[PDB]
Amino acid sequence: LKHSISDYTEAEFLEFVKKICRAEGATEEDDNKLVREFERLTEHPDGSDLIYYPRDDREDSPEGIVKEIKEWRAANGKSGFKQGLEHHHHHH
Amino acid sequence: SKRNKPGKATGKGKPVGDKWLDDAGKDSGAPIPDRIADKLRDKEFKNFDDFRKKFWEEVSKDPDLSKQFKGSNKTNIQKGKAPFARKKDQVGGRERFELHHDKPISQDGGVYDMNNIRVTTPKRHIDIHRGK
Ligand SMILES: [Ca+2]
Ligand SMILES: [Zn+2]
Repeated sequence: LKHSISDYTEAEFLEFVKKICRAEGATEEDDNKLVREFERLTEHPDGSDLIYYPRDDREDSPEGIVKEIKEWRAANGKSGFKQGLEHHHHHH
Repeated sequence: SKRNKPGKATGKGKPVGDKWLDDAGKDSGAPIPDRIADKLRDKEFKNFDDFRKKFWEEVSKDPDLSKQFKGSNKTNIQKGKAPFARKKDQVGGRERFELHHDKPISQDGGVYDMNNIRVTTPKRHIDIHRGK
């Protein structure tokens, strides 16, 4: 989804962070545009430093970035991710 | 325009230690490391953007420079993209470290002269050119 980070499920926001971390944009500006959007969506004060200059005591990975954002938003009373389909039960 | 012509890298870099881009936000910025310049010297580049891409690739191959970047920045330099500067050192629309010519190209500073090239933060490249 597109307006808010709360329009993305956690899986969809992780796919977005994965994409930035792969650094495969055809030009730098293509990936810079993803980074600016990441800063807009997270609203996190550290901005791109979460991606490129991570704190040593969590994991330097797209999953680590997504966890630190999740926890900061929860801690700060901001809306979190959209609920996904992970909890749905299939019959057998 | 002069950055769009081909040329050959010449000149000597400088000794660099374990805090290479700590210099990039001060004075004229950080030097090309001397062992990097050794690897690029007398190679032909099609334009300055070619040199820039090959420069960051060379940095990626130097374990003592590579270790100064975290994982996403290491991925960028292996792909020949410039690394991102720290958020405090960026300018709107200018997030990555920039190559600056100490004697400017407009002042006949050498485009591929590796004694003349510096790695700067976006804030510092701007502040060099407005006399700060
Ligand atoms: Ca540059
Ligand atoms: Zn300059």
